Amino acid sequence: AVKIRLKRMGSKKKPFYRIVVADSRFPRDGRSIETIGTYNPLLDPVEVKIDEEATLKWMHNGAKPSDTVRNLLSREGIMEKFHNQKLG
Amino acid sequence: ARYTGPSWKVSRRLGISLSGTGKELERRPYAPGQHGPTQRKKISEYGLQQAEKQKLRHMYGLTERQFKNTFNKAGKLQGKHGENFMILLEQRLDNIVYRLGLARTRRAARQLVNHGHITVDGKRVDIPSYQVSVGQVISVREKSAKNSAIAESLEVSSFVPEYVTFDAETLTGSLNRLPERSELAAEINEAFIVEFYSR
Amino acid sequence: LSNGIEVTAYIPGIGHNLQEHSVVLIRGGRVKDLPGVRYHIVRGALDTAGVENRGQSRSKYGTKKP
RNA sequence: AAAGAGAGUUUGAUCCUGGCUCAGGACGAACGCUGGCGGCGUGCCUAAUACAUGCAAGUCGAACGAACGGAAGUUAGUGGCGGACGGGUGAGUAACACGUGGGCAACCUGCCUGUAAGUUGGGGAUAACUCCGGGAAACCGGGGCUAAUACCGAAUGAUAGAGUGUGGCGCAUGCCACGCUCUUGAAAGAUGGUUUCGGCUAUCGCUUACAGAUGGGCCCGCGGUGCAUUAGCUAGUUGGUAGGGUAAUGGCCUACCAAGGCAACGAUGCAUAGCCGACCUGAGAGGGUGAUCGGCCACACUGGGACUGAGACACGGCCCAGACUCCUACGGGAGGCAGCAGUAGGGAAUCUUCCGCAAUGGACGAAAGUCUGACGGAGCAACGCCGCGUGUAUGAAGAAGGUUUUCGGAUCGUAAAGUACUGUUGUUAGAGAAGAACAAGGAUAAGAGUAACUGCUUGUCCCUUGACGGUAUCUAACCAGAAAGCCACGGCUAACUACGUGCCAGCAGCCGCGGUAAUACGUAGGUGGCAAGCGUUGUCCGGAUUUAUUGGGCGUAAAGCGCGCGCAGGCGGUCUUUUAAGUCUGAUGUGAAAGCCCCCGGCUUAACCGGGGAGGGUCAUUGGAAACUG
Ligand SMILES: [Mg+2]
Ligand SMILES: [Mg+2]
Ligand SMILES: [Mg+2]
Ligand SMILES: [Mg+2]
Ligand SMILES: [Mg+2]
Ligand SMILES: [Mg+2]
Ligand SMILES: [Mg+2]
Ligand SMILES: [Mg+2]
Ligand SMILES: [Mg+2]
Ligand SMILES: [Mg+2]
Ligand SMILES: [Mg+2]
Ligand SMILES: [Mg+2]
Ligand SMILES: [Mg+2]
Ligand SMILES: [Mg+2]
Ligand SMILES: [Mg+2]
Ligand SMILES: [Mg+2]
Ligand SMILES: [Mg+2]
Ligand SMILES: [Mg+2]
Ligand SMILES: [Mg+2]
Ligand SMILES: [Mg+2]
Ligand SMILES: [Mg+2]
Ligand SMILES: [Mg+2]
Ligand SMILES: [Mg+2]
Ligand SMILES: [Mg+2]
Ligand SMILES: [Mg+2]
Ligand SMILES: [Mg+2]
Ligand SMILES: [Mg+2]
Ligand SMILES: [Mg+2]
Ligand SMILES: [Mg+2]
Ligand SMILES: [Mg+2]
Ligand SMILES: [Mg+2]
Ligand SMILES: [Mg+2]
Ligand SMILES: [Mg+2]
Ligand SMILES: [Mg+2]
Ligand SMILES: [Mg+2]
Ligand SMILES: [Mg+2]
Ligand SMILES: [Mg+2]
Ligand SMILES: [Mg+2]
Ligand SMILES: [Mg+2]
Ligand SMILES: [Mg+2]
Ligand SMILES: [Mg+2]
Ligand SMILES: [Mg+2]
Ligand SMILES: [Mg+2]
Ligand SMILES: [Mg+2]
Ligand SMILES: [Mg+2]
Ligand SMILES: [Mg+2]
Ligand SMILES: [Mg+2]
Ligand SMILES: [Mg+2]
Ligand SMILES: [Mg+2]
Ligand SMILES: [Mg+2]
Ligand SMILES: [Mg+2]
Ligand SMILES: [Mg+2]
Ligand SMILES: [Mg+2]
Ligand SMILES: [Mg+2]
Ligand SMILES: [Mg+2]
Ligand SMILES: [Mg+2]
Ligand SMILES: [Mg+2]
Ligand SMILES: [Mg+2]
Ligand SMILES: [Mg+2]
Ligand SMILES: [Mg+2]
Ligand SMILES: [Mg+2]
Ligand SMILES: [Mg+2]
Ligand SMILES: [Mg+2]
Ligand SMILES: [Mg+2]
Ligand SMILES: [Mg+2]
Ligand SMILES: [Mg+2]
Ligand SMILES: [Mg+2]
Ligand SMILES: [Mg+2]
Ligand SMILES: [Mg+2]
Ligand SMILES: [Mg+2]
Ligand SMILES: [Mg+2]
Ligand SMILES: [Mg+2]
Ligand SMILES: [Mg+2]
Ligand SMILES: [Mg+2]
Ligand SMILES: [Mg+2]
Ligand SMILES: [Mg+2]
Ligand SMILES: [Mg+2]
Ligand SMILES: [Mg+2]
Ligand SMILES: [Mg+2]
Ligand SMILES: [Mg+2]
Ligand SMILES: [Mg+2]
Ligand SMILES: [Mg+2]
Ligand SMILES: [Mg+2]
Ligand SMILES: [Mg+2]
Ligand SMILES: [Mg+2]
Ligand SMILES: [Mg+2]
Ligand SMILES: [Mg+2]
Ligand SMILES: [Mg+2]
Ligand SMILES: [Mg+2]
Ligand SMILES: [Mg+2]
Repeated sequence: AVKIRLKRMGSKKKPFYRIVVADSRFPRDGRSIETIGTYNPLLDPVEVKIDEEATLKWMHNGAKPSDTVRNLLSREGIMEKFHNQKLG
Repeated sequence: ARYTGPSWKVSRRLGISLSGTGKELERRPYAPGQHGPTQRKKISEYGLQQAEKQKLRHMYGLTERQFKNTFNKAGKLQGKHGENFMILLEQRLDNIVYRLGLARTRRAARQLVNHGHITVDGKRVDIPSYQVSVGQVISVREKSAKNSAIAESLEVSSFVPEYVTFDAETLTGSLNRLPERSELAAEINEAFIVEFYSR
Repeated sequence: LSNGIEVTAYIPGIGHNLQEHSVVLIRGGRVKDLPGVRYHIVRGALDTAGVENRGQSRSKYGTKKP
């Protein structure tokens, strides 16, 4: 089951996450299908950059955001679009 | 102060009077050691190239390994490799404080920067090798402020270079623009420095 | 040697303490004067001890700071 | 744009040829002397040797029969999913294993997403439990009783099979769409709202079918190693006919038939080796390597086999055989660190039997939640890279004391000592971060679906969680006080004087120094290179144009076969027309991420870490040009 999740990279006690699409089976920092965006939690206003087009393409093919990703996509505001394109 | 030895013989051995004049001349102007006064000898090509390196290294007072690193990234720019080397070294926080007149010698300036006595853009900086850009303001941030050593060195400051601006009421130094090779040292052969590292 | 090869080494320095049935460390280096000697015995690494009353170039010959 | 350094050594002296040696850079390094700190990384290269002791794979009571509780509320076994992922190693392997590019009209795919049909009716058991029996123990038999989303029939339902009709087609074998006849193939309930109880209904499920996504299977072109003092190799081998088997084509297997197939463009054999992105060096072309990080492969004490499953011939699963260790009451039993730590052994050589699921990602669950030696952190080691501390300024024709002196002086040395100043580091005491998003739970609002709810999807508020750790980081004060070694000084190669020894002790990379005035041995004074280091050894590239495509040669220095006839191969006079294999050029797809390089930004700077870009192919499809080779 392919799902979108964070990927930890950076230095010791300085994490930086890169939103990727990959299977659950593959390692956390291993194979991935493609990359969507990044996520910096250290910045006090957390800044995130997303494709907003590859995500919606993937979520109509059987992709599920994880716990932290869903908060990111909701705050950015594309799960509304996933709502509207589903029923419309 | 990475090199804590006597800063008097190095001028005599090199033959150039570091920090203005007086270290070499007036006193014994010949080389230190037992065989200083007599027993002169010729210099080979290796000696002439090597002696040029020693002038820059001991003038700005920094270690060999940094000298090699800052030389490599100096040559990554566009222009003449030798001239870009002194321009890049001139950017160091030690030299700017020395140029402003807050310290008498580079050793005094390096300690002044080291013991958190200065600030750039209102943030304390303790790295002597910090590379100052153009337009940044450098101050003291009170604390020491009216310090006898800093105030004494302000009076004995001779002149101030045209690429640095400083007024002795707020002590707000700044780099007017990137300096020029002609107005730096003028007693070193940068062509010999670059040839030394290409062998 | 530990791998079962019989070689000829050389003891540097002034005076030693080597005897038959003694364990020593050898390292590379050929001596020109000797016909068949091709290795040097390092001093101060094992049963072989440092040279006595060495004031300078002490890292070689394995003599500690006096 | 980029763009290349030489020196010593054959001779009485010279010019060439020619080898040897040196100056540079890099290690997962080791050893010797020495040793303050912080940040970021790295740490069994040998025995794929043998392994004490702990922990690394479980979960679900919302699928089915118990103990505390006056019968409210929480905890074994059957059953489902997961154990095929995550983690380790480099033995084997010279081949579709890998890299790159294609084909599958010759294939499969649990969980995930969408859509369409339904989820109707029965039956017989068996664990657990309860007795009996056997054995030291592992554990094995017999009798009786019970349930389920466990198991087995039944009704209904195939684009599954057979026989056809039509069309539209493609690459030969053949494909796509629709229609007709006949025959087979399915299922499960659980938790709640409403009503009434009939019944309906929300959520999670269950069966069949089709799509997408994901992960795999098979085939093919090209590419990357030594030996010819290794010339033949092969017999299911090569092709065909019929059948078997597989998810799928195929000698994959079998019966018959024929004798073929490969090789000097290097078969076969021996030796060595996981492959790549990449790493080191180099002006470049190349040469050497494949540790750490990422992708693929093979292996799991040594051989062989299969079961269960969507997926295995399965690291912490099973059966047999072998070697080894252990327990036996002698009948028999139990094991596998190349998982995280750790032990012995080998070695010149490599770390803690630590703290947590707080963050990320996994398995189970509807959810809290449980599991996670993955992963976050901490510990040891100057192993490497980066940063800066061992004090600053002024101060004598110049303190004493070393060391030398043609004895007047010179040098250590502005360094002492003196005066003035600072606290990076230290010691003490006070303040104290980010990493946190959550999930769940509570109110709402809007939607799809409803006879109506419950419930589902999205939005906003309330509440909640830190191993690191009182860590990083500030400000308050006192202290120049606790913090400098290593190698060389004849030339190459920067840096020279005394004393001791007397071809002895000894030095050495090469030339070569030492035989009672040694700038070369040993010690001092002084100097020169670096600095928390510095030297030696081992390995690789360079210099080496010393395998010369870039970039050498064969009269006398090494080097033209003793000469001819000639198969294969290499090369080929002049012009015209055509073609488009070589050649040049445009477009599309791809050459992952990380790394080198370019441009910006964050850590007080750097190392380091982010964002964007570039480069990298004798690559595939397709369109052009016609001078040159064909
Ligand atoms: Mg925050
Ligand atoms: Mg010596
Ligand atoms: Mg001679
Ligand atoms: Mg030569
Ligand atoms: Mg070089
Ligand atoms: Mg070197
Ligand atoms: Mg120490
Ligand atoms: Mg030690
Ligand atoms: Mg190993
Ligand atoms: Mg083995
Ligand atoms: Mg055990
Ligand atoms: Mg545990
Ligand atoms: Mg129950
Ligand atoms: Mg359930
Ligand atoms: Mg239970
Ligand atoms: Mg694996
Ligand atoms: Mg192998
Ligand atoms: Mg490997
Ligand atoms: Mg491929
Ligand atoms: Mg029954
Ligand atoms: Mg029974
Ligand atoms: Mg029974
Ligand atoms: Mg039917
Ligand atoms: Mg039926
Ligand atoms: Mg299903
Ligand atoms: Mg795989
Ligand atoms: Mg096949
Ligand atoms: Mg091949
Ligand atoms: Mg057939
Ligand atoms: Mg065959
Ligand atoms: Mg072969
Ligand atoms: Mg070259
Ligand atoms: Mg290359
Ligand atoms: Mg290893
Ligand atoms: Mg073993
Ligand atoms: Mg099966
Ligand atoms: Mg097996
Ligand atoms: Mg297993
Ligand atoms: Mg396997
Ligand atoms: Mg495994
Ligand atoms: Mg195991
Ligand atoms: Mg056994
Ligand atoms: Mg281990
Ligand atoms: Mg050991
Ligand atoms: Mg040992
Ligand atoms: Mg966790
Ligand atoms: Mg989690
Ligand atoms: Mg679930
Ligand atoms: Mg456990
Ligand atoms: Mg633990
Ligand atoms: Mg870890
Ligand atoms: Mg360290
Ligand atoms: Mg060491
Ligand atoms: Mg004296
Ligand atoms: Mg005196
Ligand atoms: Mg402090
Ligand atoms: Mg405190
Ligand atoms: Mg405090
Ligand atoms: Mg969370
Ligand atoms: Mg919630
Ligand atoms: Mg609501
Ligand atoms: Mg509502
Ligand atoms: Mg909601
Ligand atoms: Mg405190
Ligand atoms: Mg402060
Ligand atoms: Mg003080
Ligand atoms: Mg010299
Ligand atoms: Mg003498
Ligand atoms: Mg010498
Ligand atoms: Mg000597
Ligand atoms: Mg000395
Ligand atoms: Mg010195
Ligand atoms: Mg350093
Ligand atoms: Mg070293
Ligand atoms: Mg070496
Ligand atoms: Mg070459
Ligand atoms: Mg030649
Ligand atoms: Mg010729
Ligand atoms: Mg001759
Ligand atoms: Mg000849
Ligand atoms: Mg002839
Ligand atoms: Mg011919
Ligand atoms: Mg022609
Ligand atoms: Mg021809
Ligand atoms: Mg790439
Ligand atoms: Mg910056
Ligand atoms: Mg980076
Ligand atoms: Mg990048
Ligand atoms: Mg033509
Ligand atoms: Mg044409």
